[PDB]
Amino acid sequence: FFKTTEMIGYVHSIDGTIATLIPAPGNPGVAYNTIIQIQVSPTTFAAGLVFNLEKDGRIGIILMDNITEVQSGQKVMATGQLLHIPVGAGVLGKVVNPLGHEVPVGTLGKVDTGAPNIVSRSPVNYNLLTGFKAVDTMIPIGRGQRELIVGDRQTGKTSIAVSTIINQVRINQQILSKNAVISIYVSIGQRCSNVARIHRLLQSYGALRYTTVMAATAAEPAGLQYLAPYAGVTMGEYFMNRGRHCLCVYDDLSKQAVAYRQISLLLRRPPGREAYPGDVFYLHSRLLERAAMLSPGKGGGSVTALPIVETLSNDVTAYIVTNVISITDGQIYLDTKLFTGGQRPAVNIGLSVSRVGSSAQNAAMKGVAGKLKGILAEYRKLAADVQTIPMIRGARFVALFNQKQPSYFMNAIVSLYACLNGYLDDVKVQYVKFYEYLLVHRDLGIMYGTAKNKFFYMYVQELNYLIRFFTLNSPILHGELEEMLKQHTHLFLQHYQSKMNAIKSEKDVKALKNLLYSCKRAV
Amino acid sequence: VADHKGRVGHVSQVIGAVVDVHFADGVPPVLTALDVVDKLGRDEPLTLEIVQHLDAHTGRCIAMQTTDLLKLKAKVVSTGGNISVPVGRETLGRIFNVLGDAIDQRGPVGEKLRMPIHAVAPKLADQAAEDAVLTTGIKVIDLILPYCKGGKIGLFGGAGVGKTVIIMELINNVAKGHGGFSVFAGVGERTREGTDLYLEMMQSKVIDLKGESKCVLVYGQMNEPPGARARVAQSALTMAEYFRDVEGQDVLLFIDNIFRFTQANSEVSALLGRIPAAVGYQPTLAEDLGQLQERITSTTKGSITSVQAVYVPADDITDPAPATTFSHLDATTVLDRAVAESGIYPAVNPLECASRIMDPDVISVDHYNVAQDVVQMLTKYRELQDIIAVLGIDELSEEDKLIVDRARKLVKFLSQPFQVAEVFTGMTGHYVQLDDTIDSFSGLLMGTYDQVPEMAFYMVGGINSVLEKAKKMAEEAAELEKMRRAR
Amino acid sequence: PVADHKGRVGHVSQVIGAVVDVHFADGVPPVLTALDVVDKLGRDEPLTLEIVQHLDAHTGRCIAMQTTDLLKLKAKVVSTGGNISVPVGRETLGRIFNVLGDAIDQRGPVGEKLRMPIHAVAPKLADQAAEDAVLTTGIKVIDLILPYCKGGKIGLFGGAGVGKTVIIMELINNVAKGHGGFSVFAGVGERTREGTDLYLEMMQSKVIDLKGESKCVLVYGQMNEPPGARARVAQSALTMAEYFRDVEGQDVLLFIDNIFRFTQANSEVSALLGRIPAAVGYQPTLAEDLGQLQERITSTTKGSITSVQAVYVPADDITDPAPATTFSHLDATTVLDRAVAESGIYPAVNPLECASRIMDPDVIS
Amino acid sequence: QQRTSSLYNKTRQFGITAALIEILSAMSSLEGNAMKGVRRNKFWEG
Amino acid sequence: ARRVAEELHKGLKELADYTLVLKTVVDRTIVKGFAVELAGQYVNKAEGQQ
Amino acid sequence: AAKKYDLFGYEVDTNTAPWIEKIKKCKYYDEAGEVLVNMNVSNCPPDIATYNATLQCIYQSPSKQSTPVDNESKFCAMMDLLEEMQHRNRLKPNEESWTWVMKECVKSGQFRLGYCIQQVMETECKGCPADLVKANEANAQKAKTEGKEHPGHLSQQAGLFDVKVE
Ligand SMILES: Nc1ncnc2c1ncn2[C@@H]1O[C@H](COP(=O)(O)OP(=O)(O)OP(=O)(O)O)[C@@H](O)[C@H]1O
Ligand SMILES: Nc1ncnc2c1ncn2[C@@H]1O[C@H](COP(=O)(O)OP(=O)(O)OP(=O)(O)O)[C@@H](O)[C@H]1O
Ligand SMILES: Nc1ncnc2c1ncn2[C@@H]1O[C@H](COP(=O)(O)OP(=O)(O)O)[C@@H](O)[C@H]1O
Ligand SMILES: [Mg+2]
Ligand SMILES: [Mg+2]
Ligand SMILES: [Mg+2]
Repeated sequence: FFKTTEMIGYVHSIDGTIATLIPAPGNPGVAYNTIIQIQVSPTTFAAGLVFNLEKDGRIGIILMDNITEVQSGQKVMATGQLLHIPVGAGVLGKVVNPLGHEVPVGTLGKVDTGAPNIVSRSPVNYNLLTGFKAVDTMIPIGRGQRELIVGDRQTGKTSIAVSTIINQVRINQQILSKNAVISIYVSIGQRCSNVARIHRLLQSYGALRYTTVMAATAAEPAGLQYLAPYAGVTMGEYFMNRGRHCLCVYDDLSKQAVAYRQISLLLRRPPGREAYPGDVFYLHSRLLERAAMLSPGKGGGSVTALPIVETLSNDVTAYIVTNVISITDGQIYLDTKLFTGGQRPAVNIGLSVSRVGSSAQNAAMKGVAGKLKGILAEYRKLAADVQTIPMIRGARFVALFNQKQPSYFMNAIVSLYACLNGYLDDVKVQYVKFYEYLLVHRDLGIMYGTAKNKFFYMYVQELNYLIRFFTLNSPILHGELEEMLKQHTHLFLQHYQSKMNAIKSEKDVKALKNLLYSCKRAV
Repeated sequence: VADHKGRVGHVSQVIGAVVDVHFADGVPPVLTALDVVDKLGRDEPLTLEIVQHLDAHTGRCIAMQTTDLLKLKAKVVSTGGNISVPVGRETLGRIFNVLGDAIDQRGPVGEKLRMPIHAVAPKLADQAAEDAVLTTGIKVIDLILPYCKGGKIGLFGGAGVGKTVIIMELINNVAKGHGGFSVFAGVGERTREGTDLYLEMMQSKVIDLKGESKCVLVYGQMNEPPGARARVAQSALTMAEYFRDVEGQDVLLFIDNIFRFTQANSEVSALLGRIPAAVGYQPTLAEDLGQLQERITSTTKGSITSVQAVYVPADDITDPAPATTFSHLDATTVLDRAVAESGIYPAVNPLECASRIMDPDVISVDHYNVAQDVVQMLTKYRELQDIIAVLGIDELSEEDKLIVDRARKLVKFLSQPFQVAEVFTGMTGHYVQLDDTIDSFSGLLMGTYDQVPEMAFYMVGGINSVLEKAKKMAEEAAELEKMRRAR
Repeated sequence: PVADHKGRVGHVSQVIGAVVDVHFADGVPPVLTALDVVDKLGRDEPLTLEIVQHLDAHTGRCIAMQTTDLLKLKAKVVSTGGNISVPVGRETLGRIFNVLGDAIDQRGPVGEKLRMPIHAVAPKLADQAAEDAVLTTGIKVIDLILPYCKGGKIGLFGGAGVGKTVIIMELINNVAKGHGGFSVFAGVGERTREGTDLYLEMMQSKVIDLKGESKCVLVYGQMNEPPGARARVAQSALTMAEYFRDVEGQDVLLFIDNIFRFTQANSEVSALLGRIPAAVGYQPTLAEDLGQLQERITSTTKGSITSVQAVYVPADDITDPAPATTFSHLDATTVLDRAVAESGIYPAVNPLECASRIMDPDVIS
Repeated sequence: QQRTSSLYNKTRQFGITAALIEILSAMSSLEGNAMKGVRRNKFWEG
Repeated sequence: ARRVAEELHKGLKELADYTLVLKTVVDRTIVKGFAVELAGQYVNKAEGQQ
Repeated sequence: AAKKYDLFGYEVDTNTAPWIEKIKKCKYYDEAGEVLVNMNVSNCPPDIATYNATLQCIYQSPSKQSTPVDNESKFCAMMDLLEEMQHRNRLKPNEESWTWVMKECVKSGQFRLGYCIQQVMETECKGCPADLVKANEANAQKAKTEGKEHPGHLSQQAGLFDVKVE
């Protein structure tokens, strides 16, 4: 009736965030990749992970907490079990460490599980709306998919992922909790301030109710930064194995590799390319293979991965960047030149790809995306090599793609539809955003008393699901949509563009410039 | 020390995926398989493969599963031989792993024989000369770099250029109607891709669960440890060898990706006490790959048509792994990212591809002459492109512009929509016959279609489809002119 | 309280460069502990060591803050009972200090109320601030493209002789002199003459009133100093700023020049410690060292610290691990290019490669 | 042509140096990890 | 400590025939109480500085 | 009666009667989704009957959860459920499913969605329950009398410089 632990040896050496243990003669011994407790005091313990088992009997330990309290000669107890962390709906809206300890703000899941089997998966057929027109059309993302986000520093890698998490808030509030998308945001080696700013940002939009944060700041030891992705996905596998869908964001894997390199070199592992350990590909490979779309027989749950990766001078020939690209089912490449050129998000469509394809798009978006894709392809070639419809409509498509906040599906699809069917041909490129703003947040037909539609109005947000069911090219919805956009175009051109083209005063010119720039950041 | 079956040893060292085992009676022979009999509270069995002998009693080994919950001095028992995999027609329609255990959850498999995954390659006297064209239904491959039955084919490419898609198209065009059997080896690739392949094969009735199947699947993927990814290729190759020798059948062998076999061995090389070579690969890169490749060959007993996909890291074809694989192939298909970015699929660079059967003795004289003329025209067009870039198209002579106009049509006419990429392209695929391709290109070279619009050759099949698309282009253009006329 | 290891006696066992191993019969003290060499050794100055690793239960590896000349084996060493502590409070204002906290201005004794250790834990999540505002520097490029944030972190990446030091002096003149709060100048691996020039400039401007109240503290470990000192002067200077921020709730300016030498110093010792080098040749713990240091340089709910750090880019290679890792730890990044300077444009800021976090309409107009 | 040639000749020199450094680092790591065992020789008869 | 050691000895079946011996060790990490270790089974009934 | 098989050929449980009873005993319609989740986990794919029961619970339930949820809408949940059934399960909604949607639109006063559903039933199904069509028209004409035909801010006259772009 005693709480007898399993002492296995003493602490021999300490080198920063790692340690070595010498086993006491005639003791049970410790198992590989298990957790151990270093008795820094008769009541206080520091967590460590077994990494090496040498011929001499010495044991390599990766420290996780209370490092400053660790001294040579202290006792070590072996739990004899792998790493398990709390998982469940009770963790949502909280900030936690890779070990599961909650971080104050101003069921147990195993961290080393195997990925689903080949016959335990199903084809990706359910879309995951990021909220950005560029991605949702040209770079579809489906639940159970791994979509890399690769770019240079200060290009929107973090903002886009956060926006994707936020865009699910409105959807989750309406539909049943069955189809709601939970979020696990994992910060690795980032500043503590940035985590707090992200936490406040999510709280403002109410995303904490469906989101949890796992933080391993820079000040924390490399061990936590090394385990954060595995702990984060584990929290997301709880929902996957129970018929629910999750979205795991890793910000970012580049700093995880550094931590793993730091641990390996200190523990006397042979270096490899760029001093990284030989098994650096296998690290990310087993991390991202755990994100899948389970088959109907196992529940239908899924985990969607959005690992983030940083390059130097737009060099995608680096080591870890190449490995991650060869693992994920697609990549979103954020280009520095486009970012400084005013294109935001700076998604380079040419270098971006989604291997799932149209299967991860709703029936409503398939038709718009397919035709849009051909127009842009021609537009890229025409300018590279005469006001053709392809070149007129392509420029306005690019102008529409600029955004600052995620867009509701109904608003985005109906704007793309309009630009696709030539409704914006008479509209100048500079005024496209202003045209979109009036279409979404206003109704010219009602303003001028020329609206004869019965149900199809942009202020009826419930129409999003009807559109997502029947398609915009269906008899139920096609006619009213065309009339709505036909009245909107005529009213907009007559009452707004005519005055806008007639402005010459410096005061009026400056006022118009502010308006159009604001419209970019509004819709 | 002849029969080591049941010999006992103890685990002495564990570092990552490499484990050292001590035997009091002497270490078993290299490549021997060992089972961890000790009860360590693991959810999966642990098996090791001996790769080195440190001394007369100690042996270094690579594990096939994760080494979690493994303690020192843990008991280990030899299996009496190398890793064995089931063989025979009873494996058809089934999915296996590196160890030869079914993972399709479709019940026990009736195995009458098992064979070791490690075998000696055929000797020189066991080589058969088979020079016969293989019709894949693809204009580019059939024309510039025709494939040979019983030969070796490589698909060198970066990431996202279309290596996997081409393999799917080849399966759909060559395997459905194949007389013999097929073996697909997934090595260090995405698990979902294997799942999609399994569904497609079942739909195409290649794998008939109720009836008779004609293909086997062997999957060791990214999630698996490096030990499994370094032996799954051997396992599948062993199955194909049995079909070649014992059954005397003509078999297809698809491998995706063969590079992962090299990558996995490099990962473990550091822990085996081997100094890294250039770039960072293991010093045994050339020899290890050679032993495997030589086993993939057609002998006097049977024939193996091998299609292997090679990953060129960072689009660097000077890398040791892609380069080392070029000398072990009969037909190389080099894919280029620049071609793909221009909307041309498959993104094949004909100026870098090669084929062994591109000789008049093997193929028809017309086929050889047409292919050479195409290559020469493409080469010249690239040189003229520099002048078009600097001087401009105006300054080119009459002859040069005719080359330019004809060559551009060739570039777009090489593109072809595949039947498996309908979702990506949104259009039905085409299967072009060998004769149709030769005639279509022959007419194009001599200017029989100089008046046809350039875009009529883009993403189409034979010449007939070109004419139909041109007619459709003319009709829509006329409608646009009529609309403008009314305005 | 009193440490249980104070007065503990050890003997030198191994000497290699600035790295010394000490064997204690009763047990090696805790890591980061400070030790003093008692044997005279004919040295001209005292010898102090800081423990950084534990080789065994009795042996510990340490870095010397002064030169290890005339150091023999079996030399006697005594533990000080705690980490390296430095003075804090208003008594330090108007004074010049070194890594050990000893005044080097040849003036009267500091007479500090207390001392605090250089090594300390960083502010936690709940103790982080959420205030964004523009610090007007008077420079056109900075105020327009990459505006600085009050209480934020600013970095000036540049090569050799590009203008990093000049911009810092301009910022000091345009901000520090007209600053209500306090200022701390941390010289790390920089020219000793520059410190002298700064000290004269601060006296002439009467930011240091030798007879009155001063607003600036100087902490200097320069190029001539051994690697051990250059790897800890930043910690000591940061510790003084932390005290002003928290214990007094006072706004602080922290001018660090140059932060790259800190990483370089840790690299030199790491090579001697027997660690496998990472890419280029830097220590494997490059990122962790910066993370621990930078995370302490932040604005909490009690006070604010506006930090300006000069970063030296070796061989003008901005991809070097040292400067590359520092980008993620800075709110504002100011990249200087040699070619721009050669064109007669000063400052040589390359606006395309620069960035700021407050470039948000929600913050700026 | 004179500016891109220098960067090409400067790159090859750096590439050779770095690759060689990597290999030697691995060589030193595998040498450091190695430990010599007790010498089983007739020490008394010396 | 002797009573705890005997109780631990009884629990261990392997050490049924082994003779119990007690060896005292001084640990500066504990200010009050004691701890007992036997064949890897560790029982802590001690407290340190608060 | 006839064994069903899944995508990979494995058999699926078809006895989905107990689950329907569980659905018909829920208080808040969000609990219904949990039952559907449990069915999928147990390899018991829902049939057309199960979805209709879920729609019935949504229409007859007071609210989504015990505590209010911002921007909750019964219509949105049911339409999403139908989207899942038709697209991700390959099951055609019957007349009963659409009638439940029309009842919810009438009950909630959303008279514009009723018009769209009315056409859907007149297009896919055979007409609409004339009781519900008349009820929707009554709601629409009530808005015309009270003036709540469209949100008022839309009717406010604006200009090029008279629009506040947030
Ligand atoms: N769509 C956008 N439109 C306008 N500004 C944007 C957009 N996305 C991001 N930004 C801004 O660009 C800057 C960089 O964004 P972000 O923090 O996402 O970069 P990042 O990829 O995380 O870079 P790093 O983390 O290395 O600093 C921020 O000021 C952010 O507000
Ligand atoms: N703003 C400036 N206006 C004019 N000249 C400048 C300016 N900034 C720098 N210079 C010139 O560049 C020289 C070097 O500047 P500075 O002392 O700032 O170098 P640095 O960036 O500190 O480099 P390092 O400290 O490594 O020598 C100055 O002596 C001066 O000649
Ligand atoms: N025939 C094709 N037509 C159109 N796109 C293609 C084609 N083949 C490949 N692609 C592109 O490449 C993607 C698939 O890449 P994949 O075949 O997996 O290449 P790899 O395995 O070499 O990375 C598709 O999603 C599409 O973007
Ligand atoms: Mg970021
Ligand atoms: Mg592939
Ligand atoms: Mg300077």
